[PDB]
Amino acid sequence: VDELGFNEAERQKILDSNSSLMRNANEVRDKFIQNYATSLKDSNDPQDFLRRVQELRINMQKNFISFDAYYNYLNNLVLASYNRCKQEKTFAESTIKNELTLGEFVAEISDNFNNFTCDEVARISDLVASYLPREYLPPFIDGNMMGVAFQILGIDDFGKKLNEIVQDIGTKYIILSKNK
Repeated sequence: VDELGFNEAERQKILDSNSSLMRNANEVRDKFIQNYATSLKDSNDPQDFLRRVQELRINMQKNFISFDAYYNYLNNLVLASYNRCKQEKTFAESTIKNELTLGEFVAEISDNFNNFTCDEVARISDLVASYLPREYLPPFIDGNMMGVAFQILGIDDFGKKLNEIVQDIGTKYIILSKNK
């Protein structure tokens, strides 16, 4: 049937189904940045920058900013995607007699799983990274002080957690793609 291969329509269903955790994420980021992080640009010096980055983190906590939610959004999405492809995968192996044709569908299904999930993790990864707004960074800041700011703002730690999710996508890809 033509409802196999983890279709754009099936993919879109998992986006809308799971879209609540992401509601207004860019407007929230934009507004938080505008109200608390523009002054980073006026930092006097490297440690005054980091002092302002600490205060930014404190303002993030006081405003209940939380990356943990995006963590859950991705897990839910990945799971839901896995659950759809696994079902598709079964119904193809229950419905499709030519082994090579079945490969067609097993490869399409898992390749779209790998790509749909990995792109949503990158989108979320890019959004979380933007809470250290590049456009308000003082001209004297290097990659190393950005590194520390990433760590003080919670971004570095979110990255780790995002890495575990990409790792599970990779294992779910293994499962879903299991040769014929």
